[PDB]
Amino acid sequence: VKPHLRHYQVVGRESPSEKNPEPTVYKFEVFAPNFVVAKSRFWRMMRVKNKVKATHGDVLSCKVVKDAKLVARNYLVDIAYYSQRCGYTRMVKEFRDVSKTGAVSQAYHDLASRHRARYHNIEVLNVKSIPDHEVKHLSIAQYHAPNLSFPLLQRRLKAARKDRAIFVKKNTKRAVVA
Amino acid sequence: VKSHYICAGRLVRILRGPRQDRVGVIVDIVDANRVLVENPEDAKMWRHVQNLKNVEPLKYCVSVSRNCSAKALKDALASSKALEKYAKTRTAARVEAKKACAASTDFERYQLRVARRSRAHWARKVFDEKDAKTPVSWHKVALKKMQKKAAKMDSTEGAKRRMQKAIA
Amino acid sequence: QTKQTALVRVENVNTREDATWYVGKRVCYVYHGKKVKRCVRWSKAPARRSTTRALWGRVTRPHGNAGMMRVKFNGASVPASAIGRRIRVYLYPSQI
Amino acid sequence: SPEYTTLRKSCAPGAIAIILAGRFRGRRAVILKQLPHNGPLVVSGPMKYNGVPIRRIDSRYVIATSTTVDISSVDTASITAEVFQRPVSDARAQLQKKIDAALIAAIKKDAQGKEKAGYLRSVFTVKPGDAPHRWNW
Amino acid sequence: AFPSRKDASRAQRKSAKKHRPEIIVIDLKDHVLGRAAAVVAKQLLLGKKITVVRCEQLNIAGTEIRNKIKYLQYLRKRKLTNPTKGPFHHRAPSDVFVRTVRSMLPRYTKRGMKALNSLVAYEGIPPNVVRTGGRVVIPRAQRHVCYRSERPYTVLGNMCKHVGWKYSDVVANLEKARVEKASRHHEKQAKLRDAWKSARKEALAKMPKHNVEVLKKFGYA
RNA sequence: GGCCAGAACCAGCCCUACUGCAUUAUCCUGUCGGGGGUCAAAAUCCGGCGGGCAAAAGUGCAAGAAUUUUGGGUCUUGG
RNA sequence: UUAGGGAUAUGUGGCGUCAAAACUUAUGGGCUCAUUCUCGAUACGUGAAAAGGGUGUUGGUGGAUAAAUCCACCGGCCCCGAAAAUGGAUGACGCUUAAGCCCAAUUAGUGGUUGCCCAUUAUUCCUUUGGUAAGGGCGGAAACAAACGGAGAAAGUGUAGCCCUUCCGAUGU
RNA sequence: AUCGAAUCGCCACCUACAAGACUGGAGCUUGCUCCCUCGAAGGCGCCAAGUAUAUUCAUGAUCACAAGAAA
Repeated sequence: VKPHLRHYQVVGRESPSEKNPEPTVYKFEVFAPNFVVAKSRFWRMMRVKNKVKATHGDVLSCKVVKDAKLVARNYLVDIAYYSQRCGYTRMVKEFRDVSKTGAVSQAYHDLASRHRARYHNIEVLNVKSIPDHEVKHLSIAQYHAPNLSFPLLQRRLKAARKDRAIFVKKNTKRAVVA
Repeated sequence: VKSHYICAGRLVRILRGPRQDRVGVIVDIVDANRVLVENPEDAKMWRHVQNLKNVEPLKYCVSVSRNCSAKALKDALASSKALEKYAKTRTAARVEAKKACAASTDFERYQLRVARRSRAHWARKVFDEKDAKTPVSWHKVALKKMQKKAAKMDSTEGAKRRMQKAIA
Repeated sequence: QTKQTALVRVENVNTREDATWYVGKRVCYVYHGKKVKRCVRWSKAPARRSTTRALWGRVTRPHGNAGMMRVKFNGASVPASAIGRRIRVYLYPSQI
Repeated sequence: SPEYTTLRKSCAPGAIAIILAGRFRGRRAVILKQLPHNGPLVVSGPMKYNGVPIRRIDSRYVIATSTTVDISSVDTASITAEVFQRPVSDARAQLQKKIDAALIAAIKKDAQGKEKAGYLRSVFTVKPGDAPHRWNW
Repeated sequence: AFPSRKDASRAQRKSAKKHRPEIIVIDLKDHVLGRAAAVVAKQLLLGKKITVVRCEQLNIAGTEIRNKIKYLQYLRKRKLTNPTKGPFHHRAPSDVFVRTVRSMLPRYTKRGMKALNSLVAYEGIPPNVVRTGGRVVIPRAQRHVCYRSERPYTVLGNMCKHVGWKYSDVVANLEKARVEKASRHHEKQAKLRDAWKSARKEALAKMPKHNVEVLKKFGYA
């Protein structure tokens, strides 16, 4: 349905002190289902990159950033992830999708499917919608061909939940057991 | 069964979700499974991502480029008259007529019940009005019992029937 | 199994929303005995005198997620000899 | 405390009803009054159509359909709680003839379905594959 | 006769009329084996009388040499000390199905054998059931739904041919035999069916005209 | 009648329906430069300059008296 | 974490049948075909597998030549490596548009906000019993025959408990 | 003949077949257009043998296995 990851902007700093008054107020983008998961992955990069810790820090605001109107776009998502086999591989991939979240949350599902990495080992380096001529991969390069058309073959048509009808009389729609 | 296609604009009806029987116009294509669809003539069928599992394409195609401004779509539905074409379609007859079966007040279901006897009572007379051609297992094997008047209309039953009816 | 509450699949009721319409209706189980015992209108309407019997209940709430609705047979439970046999869900008390 | 109704507003006088229990099952009939306390409704059909006499039927044993009639021409006040006290009686016999004959006309004054008469002559069966729980009434 | 002389004598002493219970008859051509058996197994526990029919044409997923081996691994298992008491191995596809059902039923309780005893399978479509009503189908057990057409599958009757089910030819000759007898009779009726199908549109004309507007509303016109 | 049934009302309890305050900008919508493609355009995309409310968002909080003439259940309580 | 019962709700674990729950949920994304110990599918449970391999398939990183192609390396699932003595075990059947693996959701870009099933658990109601138990009444208020509103009321550890209201606990070698 | 029974949809239009990368018919441009019966319906049954002017029903006394049994 809608993506499972909200897109947060988290802004925070170290609490001011006589050693460091006016800290430097870092900004950060996360894709996380909650704002506590966004607020947690913020203080992860703060102690990992900046040495500041959550008990010594302040959070200035956690608000989400809303997504642009829906159009088909080509997003460029560059992701890393941790394995212990390979020790931090880094990836850049494209995704057809209508929103940043809808692309990034789709990238978590592919890393989890193809590479079996689960959201905590993953960190998204960047995401942007890119113009059309920069799509390298012939698999996503095919969807912006104009006059693109395909039929729907090998479908599975589930009737309305009210109509399920376990035993349906043959070559007719009449339901003998519903 | 006709396959049709998924192109920039098929008209298409939704199969299942909260917008169920409502028609919409395909506009853009998002990867394989996802498609955007708008029908300007029906508000609440605005620009939204739909998923092709839920979407059954029908035979009418409006001509628009991908990602139309929706004023180009509104006029293109008008010029094409697709929605008025599909209005007299025999299925869209039922789909509009199905919505009216759920809303029946039981007096209405009496009114239908009445009709479907009339349509049935006259079709029982109209059909039975063919005696000049007889094909039902009661009327046809009677026709097979005919011509057996030989062994009947001969001297045997000639007296026998004049004995029988007299007793009646 | 906790034998207080039965489970009833009522025909042509396939979803949960369809079960909450039946909360409160009075179910019946129409088995028969061998010898003819006393009966509700006995001797008022002696033509009901017969071997058949019934156990009554009410529909307490939807069980499951599709058309499945629990039952309380009042003051007792149904026999386990009733499993897989015909239960009767009437249309009363009407909430309409 | 003297006369009031907790009866559901969707069951009025004049609403056509479907009797769900009793000697008359599925015969449709006309809801006529509610007795002074929270009472059993007094339904009436011009016995001529259905065969349903004037009887007491409480709210929960009957469905109130959406189709009403104009009963304002029929005098309800001549039905009290007393007429049912003892347990073909002339006192009851010709209390039909002053209602049925009074109600039949009130049917014939309709429009748009001027004849409910046919509709009142019928039975409500649940036939296989109905699901009455999805229906409007 | 199969009925005792008394329940023929009783039925004749009480007269009334011949009786048949309400029975379901499921065709089974190209129904997935293990999905169709589950659905059937749960309808047997609900008190339904089910006649399975055309078991030969049930399907299984995967290559035929593979599902042969699965059944041959099932022959390998017998009671070593006295096989006449060892697990039995049924060949005929109608028997393969009543087992796939049975092992999904509580067959060791009197309601597990009461459910199973209400199922009847067959090869082909036997005259006992050819004409009674219309055959039913299990749309969540169907092959054109359940299997990607790209995957290879098996036909239960062809697998069971190369184990000890030798009746395969006898059945194929009885299916070729009926499907003619039915389609000869079917096209014979095309004279009648078109009469009725004409008499509905011809009745809609002289039928009272306020009703036909209802049929046009609620849609049967 | 200390038995069996229904139906009304009362207290309590449980359940369900009914919604407001903030928030949006990495956004909205013009337009002009690119840029891109096509038979030709538009779009996806970057920048400038105007204007702004996507009027709704799967944003954060929610207190909205269910006989205050009408929501259900209590054979899970007692009258 | 267990006094005897009812309701609602849940935990761990689950919703193809066995077997209660998706009558096989979605209007969710990928990946996987496995021929005789029969691909895989409950942590603890080596209660089974390694080194090494694979132009099976699906991803990624680096470099290179220009209608697209080629070289090196690194993953995912699957396959080979993989041989035991009674017939036999994802628990059985079976599953392949999974009823398998990774990830994710709750009737689905349509409005946010609790899908469903099952505990001697939690919440609450009734009944019991024991307290480091808490509190109240106990100077008979007055009136009052049958015939044609009744009956108790004990200064008390323990009883058929003096009566009542309340609160917590209750398993055990 | 015990026997009083639980069951509650009938059919000589379903009760033939097949396909699902496809099944109304067709044209090149091969995904679009055009034609037809418009591609989402077994029939019937649900209280006047038929949709209209009718006609016994009670007292079986508000629920009770439907007190009913050849559609």
